[PDB]
Amino acid sequence: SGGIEGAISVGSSIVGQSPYKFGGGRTQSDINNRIFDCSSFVRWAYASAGVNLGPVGGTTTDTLVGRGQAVSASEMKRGDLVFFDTYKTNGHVGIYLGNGTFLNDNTSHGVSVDSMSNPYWKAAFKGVVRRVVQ
Amino acid sequence: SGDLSQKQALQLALSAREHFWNTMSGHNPKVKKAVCPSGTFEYQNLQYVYMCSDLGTKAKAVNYLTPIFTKTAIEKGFKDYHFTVSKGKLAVPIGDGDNLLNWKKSTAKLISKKGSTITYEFTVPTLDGSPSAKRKVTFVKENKKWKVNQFDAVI
Repeated sequence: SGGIEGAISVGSSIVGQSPYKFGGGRTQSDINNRIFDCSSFVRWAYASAGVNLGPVGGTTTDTLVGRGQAVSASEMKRGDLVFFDTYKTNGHVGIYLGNGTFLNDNTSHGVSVDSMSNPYWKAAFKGVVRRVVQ
Repeated sequence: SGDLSQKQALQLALSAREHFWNTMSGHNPKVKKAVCPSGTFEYQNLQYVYMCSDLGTKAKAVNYLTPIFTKTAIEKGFKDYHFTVSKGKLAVPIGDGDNLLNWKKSTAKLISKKGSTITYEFTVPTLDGSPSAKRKVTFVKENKKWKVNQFDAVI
């Protein structure tokens, strides 16, 4: 229930049950209701598994790109944070699951699993990856 | 007049989307040469940034949103997204979002007409090809205009 597998387990447990809360996931009420934005979702899943990615109120995509250790796309592993260019550079984040998929929270269907080779996400990905558990 | 067509409903929805995004972002991009105060503060265990000058006060934000959102929607939107006034300046918590819903290519199906309200269900295709999203939007006649009754109905 800890580390990479604990974060992925906890995060995956609300797939389909967690609509995106725009800019949210940091109040006690949002956390109670398990609704998040892309970065507060990642922070919550890892914090639930005992991994500190930053304070609740201050953690965003901007701060998560500074956490952990930079690794190359070619060496990316299950549990790494993958970043994507949406409306801005590194505007979206998810947790790589291995085998070409990633767990994330986005507005279309909330917490979900998407494919790295989905044409949209493939184009959005510029190789920015952060390893947060060694 | 007493009606709102599919075509008109989508145009209003797109305006609501732009106003919601710009207000959460702190700036209307079409106001040029606005100044944006830098610096952050903590309040209610959240990290805040300041609105840019074009939305720099609550009054400026209310006037920006009045054409497209009802009075109740504006008040509840400030509360729901934890806007605050600090040192006379409007401020919004930090956070993230995305624009995967391709609202401009959506279709609108009428669901309800009750009193002075009309509800449409939009089927919104996505930028990443995930299943098209269902989104209900309720429009209320206020001050002779059809206005969206939820600040966050169109994201």
